[PDB]
Amino acid sequence: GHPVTLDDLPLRADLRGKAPYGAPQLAVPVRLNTNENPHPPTRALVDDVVRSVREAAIDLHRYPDRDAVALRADLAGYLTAQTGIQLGVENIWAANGSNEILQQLLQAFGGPGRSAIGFVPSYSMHPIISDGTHTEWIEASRANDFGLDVDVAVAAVVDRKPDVVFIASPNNPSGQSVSLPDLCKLLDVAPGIAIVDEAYGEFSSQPSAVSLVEEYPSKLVVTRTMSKAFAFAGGRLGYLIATPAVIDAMLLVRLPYHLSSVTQAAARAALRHSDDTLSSVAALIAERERVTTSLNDMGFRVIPSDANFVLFGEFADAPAAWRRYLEAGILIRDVGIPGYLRATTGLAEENDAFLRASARIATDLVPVT
Amino acid sequence: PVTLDDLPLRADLRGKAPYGAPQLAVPVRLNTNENPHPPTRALVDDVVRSVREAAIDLHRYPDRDAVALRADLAGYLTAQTGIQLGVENIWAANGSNEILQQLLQAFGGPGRSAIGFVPSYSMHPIISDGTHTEWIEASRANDFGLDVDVAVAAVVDRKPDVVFIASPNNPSGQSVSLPDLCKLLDVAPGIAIVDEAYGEFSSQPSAVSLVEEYPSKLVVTRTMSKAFAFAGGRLGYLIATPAVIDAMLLVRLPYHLSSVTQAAARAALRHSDDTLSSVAALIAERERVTTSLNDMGFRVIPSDANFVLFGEFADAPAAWRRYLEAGILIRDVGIPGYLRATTGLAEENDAFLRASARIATDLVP
Ligand SMILES: *Cc1c(COP(=O)(O)O)cnc(C)c1O
Ligand SMILES: *Cc1c(COP(=O)(O)O)cnc(C)c1O
Repeated sequence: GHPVTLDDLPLRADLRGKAPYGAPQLAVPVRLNTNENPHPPTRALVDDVVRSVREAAIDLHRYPDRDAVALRADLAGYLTAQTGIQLGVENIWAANGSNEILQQLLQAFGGPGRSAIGFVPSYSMHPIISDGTHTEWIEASRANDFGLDVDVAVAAVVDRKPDVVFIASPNNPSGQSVSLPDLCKLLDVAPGIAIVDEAYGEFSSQPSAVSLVEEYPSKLVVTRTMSKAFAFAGGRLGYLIATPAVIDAMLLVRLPYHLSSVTQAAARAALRHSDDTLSSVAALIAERERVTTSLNDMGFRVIPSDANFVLFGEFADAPAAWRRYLEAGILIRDVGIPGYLRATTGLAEENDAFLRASARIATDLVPVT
Repeated sequence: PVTLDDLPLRADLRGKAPYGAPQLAVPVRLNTNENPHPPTRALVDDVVRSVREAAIDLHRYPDRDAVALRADLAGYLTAQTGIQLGVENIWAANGSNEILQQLLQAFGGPGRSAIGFVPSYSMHPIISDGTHTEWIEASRANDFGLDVDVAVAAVVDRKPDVVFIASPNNPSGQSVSLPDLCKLLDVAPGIAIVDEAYGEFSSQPSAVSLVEEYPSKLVVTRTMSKAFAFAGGRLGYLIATPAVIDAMLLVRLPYHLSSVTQAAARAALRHSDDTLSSVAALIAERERVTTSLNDMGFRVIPSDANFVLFGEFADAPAAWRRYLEAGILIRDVGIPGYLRATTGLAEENDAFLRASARIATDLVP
């Protein structure tokens, strides 16, 4: 007769009529819509991953190291070297992407009866994971320049007393880092925890927010990923930096053995080539400034970025423009900001192609006053 | 320094301890139900080669929907059970743990409840708790098997949104009969999750054959951690009507399954026949252990898996410590008078048995 549908299943009412996350598939020539490193791993990196996976592969019949100690120590070491801030294993917690880190953090510190705040436009997954963990999502507005409006942000935290304060720095999708003084103002008033999502920290010209953990150990958690600068999006590894008591809190919410032996071994291999991979950052940053200068030169408004992408406009109709970029063979991202789109910084050839299409597409800019 | 108490942790996480036995140094480990046979060079080479291929593009995000893996999973289980399954019917995640978490997210959670029939699997209450699904218990029979009248009555009475059934059961090893299963499915108002982690060991048909009959209710879970000897890769999956997969897409964290995890697991599946050729030998060992334990005075619950619940100790935790002192690590599952011994290599079973001969003197007369 009729196959059973989702309507026929006893799904939660609060999940009814919702669509799954994710843009539909597209294998088109130029993809600059997810903030991936465009430089594939080097042969030497691939060999080290492979050798580390081969080593662990002989004991696949056994459960992996539950607490992933060696990985966490290697993350501590990388980040110590990277920021001059002294960190060890006990300050680090890892999981399958930042997504899972955020989920774990909201289970421990948000969840039912609790709330989280974001300053918008910011990162799409923050409200989605809040929703997923049944944490109330609250919004306050960034400034007209897309940067933080710190008085508005502070007033909202004071008024609403959210359990979790989200701050993305460099922000996605505008690319702007939050100044440390703005950060400290929020930290001062946040009553629960603050999560500073430093997914783009490696690309940024200002100190890591890990420098502040010592100053705010009962509130501050910093998150990083291996998905962007580290060119390890395929391996799904994110981590957090905090006071050791936060690690104990993660042990209460994490699914035991969440990190596989394969994943732990591969990530360790990626970290042993950190210097090799992060050498790119220089070139990507250069390319991002070349793109920015060229778009500016052509009459586009471009938000200055501290990350590996660019938010730019102002289109009279941003989705129409996004469709035109598509017709030219360029996949960039519509992040739901009226009049703006977000273009990931790619290989030179890909950026050249983005710019060539933008030259033609500049005719759909809002006319000037 | 700040402690966990000084953090603004949820009130309902206070007083809780992290899940997991500390990973101790002992010569014979028979406390987690892993397959004791390491992978062959043929399997390892395939995994490595497949991961190398995946490693070339680690800069890119993986297949979101893990399509080829799910289809291979459907191929395996089709050939295994004779029940025609497609990619349509399969969802995979990082272990049954994440499978269970996702199911509870979609079908359990705040305001809703789950029931278990005890003693059974420790992670069912833990993942219910973790998803804020209320946890309800009804007792199994004295023989550790299901008491179907009590189970059915508790489901009718409490109208749980999720009914957990472990089959074969952990820790008793007992499969739930198809008729008992059908009685609970009939009364279940929401969904029933049949956790079929030990299905490869079981002498009875998989519950997947019932999905056709209860498509709006029945979800079956399976794992690669046990018979499949792939615990280290963390890969679990469910089998259900295609609409349940659509539900999983609403709760899953996008890109939850790494490109590396997908390639490794697909490689392991290409060697399923060879890996699973140990099943018969493991069962033979389990039966030998059972007989030997019986001959020494122990009571052993008949098992349909790769372990044995046995007793009756005057002091089961104390007994667990004797085994430990004797070099043998089994599992205390918190059942007074009983302990759980995984079936391992012949040598390991002999050592367990050898220790069991002296520890027999601690048995209730
Ligand atoms: C891309 C991005 C991430 C990365 O998520 P993973 O799960 O680590 O891939 C995290 N946070 C922000 C703000 C991002 O833009
Ligand atoms: C061992 C076991 C599992 C396996 O869990 P994974 O997360 O897949 O390793 C699942 N269910 C039961 C009842 C078990 O005993």
